[PDB]
Amino acid sequence: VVDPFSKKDWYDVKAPAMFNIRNIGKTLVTRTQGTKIASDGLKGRVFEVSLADLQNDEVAFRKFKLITEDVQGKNCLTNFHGMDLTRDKMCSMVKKWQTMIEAHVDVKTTDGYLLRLFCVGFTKKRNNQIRKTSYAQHQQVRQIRKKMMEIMTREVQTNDLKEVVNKLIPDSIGKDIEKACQSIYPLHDVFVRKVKMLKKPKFELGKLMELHG
Amino acid sequence: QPIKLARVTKVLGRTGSQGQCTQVRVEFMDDTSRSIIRNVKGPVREGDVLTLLESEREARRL
Amino acid sequence: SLGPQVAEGENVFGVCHIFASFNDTFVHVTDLSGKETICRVTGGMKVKADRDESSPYAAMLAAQDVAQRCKELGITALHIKLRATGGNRTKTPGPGAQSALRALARSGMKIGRIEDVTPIPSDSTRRKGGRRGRRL
Amino acid sequence: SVTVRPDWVTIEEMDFPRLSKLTLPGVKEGEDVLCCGAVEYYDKSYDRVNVKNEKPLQRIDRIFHTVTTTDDPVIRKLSKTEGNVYATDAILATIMCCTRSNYSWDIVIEKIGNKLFFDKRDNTEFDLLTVNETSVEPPQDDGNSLNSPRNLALEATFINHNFSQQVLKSNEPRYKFDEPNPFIGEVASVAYRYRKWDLNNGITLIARCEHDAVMQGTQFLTIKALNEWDSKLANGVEWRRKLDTQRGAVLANELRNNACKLAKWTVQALLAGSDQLKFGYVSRASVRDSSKHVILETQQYKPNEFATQINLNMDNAWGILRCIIDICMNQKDGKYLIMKDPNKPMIRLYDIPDNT
Amino acid sequence: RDKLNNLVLFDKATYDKLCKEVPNYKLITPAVVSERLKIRGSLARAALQELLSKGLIKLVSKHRAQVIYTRNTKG
Amino acid sequence: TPDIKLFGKWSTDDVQINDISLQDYIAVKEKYAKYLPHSAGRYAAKRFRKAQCPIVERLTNSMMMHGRNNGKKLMTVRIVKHAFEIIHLLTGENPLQVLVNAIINSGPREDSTRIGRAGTVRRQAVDVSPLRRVNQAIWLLCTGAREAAFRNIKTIAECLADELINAAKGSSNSYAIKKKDELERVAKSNR
RNA sequence: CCUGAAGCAACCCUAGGUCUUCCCUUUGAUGUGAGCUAAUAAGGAGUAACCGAUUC
Repeated sequence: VVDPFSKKDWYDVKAPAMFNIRNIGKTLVTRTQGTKIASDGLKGRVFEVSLADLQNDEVAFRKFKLITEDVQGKNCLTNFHGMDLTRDKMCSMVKKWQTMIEAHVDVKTTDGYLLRLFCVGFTKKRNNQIRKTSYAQHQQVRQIRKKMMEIMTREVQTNDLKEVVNKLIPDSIGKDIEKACQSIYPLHDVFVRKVKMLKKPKFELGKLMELHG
Repeated sequence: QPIKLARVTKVLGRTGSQGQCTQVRVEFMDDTSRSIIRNVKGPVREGDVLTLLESEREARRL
Repeated sequence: SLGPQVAEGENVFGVCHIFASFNDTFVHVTDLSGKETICRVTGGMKVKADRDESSPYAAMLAAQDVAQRCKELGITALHIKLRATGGNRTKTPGPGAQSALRALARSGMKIGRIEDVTPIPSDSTRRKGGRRGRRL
Repeated sequence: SVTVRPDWVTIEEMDFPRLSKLTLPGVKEGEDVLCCGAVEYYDKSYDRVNVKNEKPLQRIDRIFHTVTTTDDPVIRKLSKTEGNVYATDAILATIMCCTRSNYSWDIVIEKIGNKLFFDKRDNTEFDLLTVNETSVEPPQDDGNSLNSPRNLALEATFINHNFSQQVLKSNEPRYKFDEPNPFIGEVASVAYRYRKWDLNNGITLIARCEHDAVMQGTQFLTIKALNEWDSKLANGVEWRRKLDTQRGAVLANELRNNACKLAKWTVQALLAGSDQLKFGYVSRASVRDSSKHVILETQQYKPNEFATQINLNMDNAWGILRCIIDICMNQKDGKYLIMKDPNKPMIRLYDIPDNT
Repeated sequence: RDKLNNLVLFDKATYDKLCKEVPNYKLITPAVVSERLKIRGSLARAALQELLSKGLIKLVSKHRAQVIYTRNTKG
Repeated sequence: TPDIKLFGKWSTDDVQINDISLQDYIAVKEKYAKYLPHSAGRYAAKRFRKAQCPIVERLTNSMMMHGRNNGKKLMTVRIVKHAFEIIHLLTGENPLQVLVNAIINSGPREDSTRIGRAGTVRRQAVDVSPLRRVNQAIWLLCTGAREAAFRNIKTIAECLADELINAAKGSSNSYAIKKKDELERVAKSNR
């Protein structure tokens, strides 16, 4: 006999400065009744927002994961967690009569963040090609995959997390790999399928509030 | 919703369980270009008028 | 009961997890986080017979109660996360998926962005039923 | 319609989907401020004219005044008295049922102070009647052909100006309102009456509304003439075949082919407040004879019934009009041009110097 | 359930209604007058034949199946 | 009268079918202008020959039903004549115009039916043809006047006048409009 | 043969009230009550009940 939504404060969510539309939406919490605190229970919530909604209007097939690493006051401050292509996109790309080449590198930014990036690329059929197949030999596949790893590491390793997200907002890494592997075997549908977050540095606030303007 | 006139342009085929509904290609008197497919009871002729309660819904062609 | 968003234009988004098995339907609205639940009306809470828990009808009732319940708290629009059973089992959503998604659009909500979130395994554990399948 | 010069600045662009979604409720009644001209009595005995018992379509010499907002002396008087949006029926009929537009058309907006003179270009093809505009294929013929869009439109305009007068008992005592026609035995049967519309968003609208004739039963008539030239190529059914079993079919088929013309004519009558709009079914002698015509039949429709029948929405008509009067009562003075994209479905708005 | 008991002969006030009312109706038929005065079709016919011969209602058509009168014109 | 053919004593001209859709399948004007409802027929010869029968004859045909009254067109013609007299008294319009309006107002727009993905079954909504509209319009207001007159003082001619007046109005009091709105409602309930 | 009846905004004529309001009385409208009808309304509900795989 207790209306359970009487004790619920709404909180506005904020995305970092790297995206056009700042505020993502609203978040529910329980009023600080007893020892457990609203903001502390609210800290560490993962928001999966499509880049179309995160920007004004663009590709809707790339999604960004954002963690409310701190709350300032009636305002959740999210920070880049991870990235994932949508099921519809990945399922649509993977089709028969070609070679699918998959790479993954475990690379660290200049600041603490250590990512795991997964790249994918499919062998392109030539404009005058009459052969049905368009397969790549095993040595051509692993020369492509070696080059995938070599770019994916170089692009992240040398600069910080604000700039790696600025690269993932387009697909500058996928376009760079695609143009690089034109000599070995022409690929076409090349993306960075997924970005994972393995390690974060011990939390700072001054470093967060540079990312939040 | 406003009631709108669809004009039969070409009778296609007969449908239903007991062959009871005539499935007909209609050309809208309102919009110049929009042509949809509708299941119709009773006997219908090439080049006459229907009063559709909705001018958006479409019947499954066979 | 007060989402302090603007009365004119501002849409408050939830996200509705429509888990549609072949013998049950779930309609479950949460935060964009996905942590805090708002509604969960199953196919089986509405109808009282075991054979029609996985009905288009039961899913239509469930989505209607969810739509009405979330309109009061002030969730205007919804993102959609459809799924079948997945794992070793079927990956075609249940027959309640269509009727539920339709029902909370007939009931005056707004539809954001839709996607399949079925647990598709890399390669899985051994499926239930013998080497010779389910013989009937 | 016009060749667009490099000095002409595009300011606003509106496409047909965006214009189709518009609405305005609350539009008030039209108030007859002035009623001018003299209108004849109609012979209801031209309706014993069917597929078997037709009539000769004769040339009648009666003078038609194609005077715009610019050259209207009553509007020129009323300008200073009250009103800030002045128009003719043909002009606002174009803007209202703009959604169906196929060919290139144009309207000169003249914002002199806090006014909108929705004017038309004299000595431009605005008072032509288009033919088979909205067919599966418009006539793809050349200017030297007789079945060309120009030549079909020429004769279509002629037979309409003929029919309006021919059907009429045009030498039996006329119905006079208050004034003689403000433009001048020699004259044609037409009455111009001016109406105020108070328009919600803070606009007063003074449009010139034209009745064609009077009929007894009294009753006001807007009268037009439907053309059938060469059906078999024209992408329509024959009229002379029977027309009696298929009247509803012959109507609805010629409607789709002339979607914008019949939409302009019907909203023309709704504007004027005519309780009945009549028609005239005119065809050739032989399918390639431009000179001869014979009147097959006529059918009468109450424009309120006809507009909900064919297709229109008063909310759309007034919703598109409030949008355009709001746009050009928002932006600056001088000569403008509402021109529709010749090949694509979108109306454009250019700002031009004081000359053209 | 319910039953209908019409009059075989006029009550004073029912005849007062008939003498005042039925020449005001646009349609005068024995069936209409039978329902409108709670009177048998025999009484209705006999009463309307009085009203006509008296010279008060304008008859339009007679037939064994259907006899129709109207209220007489004004001017 | 070599010019105008008054139906008994009712004018042919100055009756307009407003609805464009039902205009071809309603015969009242200019060539179907005949003195009597009665005629030879041959309207059951080919498919859409029926559309050319004067609507007054179509009403005269549909009226004579329920076994005991199969083929009594003379009795039915006198009923339609008496009904047209009574319509003119209570209304004051052209009785042919009131009939035409009642035909338009009574005809449904949508009806429910059984369709396919054959295996199981499904009851979806479909359109009615402009002939089916006028066919069912006549039948509805005929059976409405019929069943109203059964075990009643109100004579068949009066019951027909009641139905045609109230249906031409669009009352929901005539059996015609009542049943029309029931079918269009069910048609909506499963569309 | 008699049935209603007391002031008329102010001057002149006129008829001893040659006079038109209390209200008797009838027609046209609006609102409530009652009947028939809406209607088998709708909703309850394509829910409950009953039947369904299987054995030839």
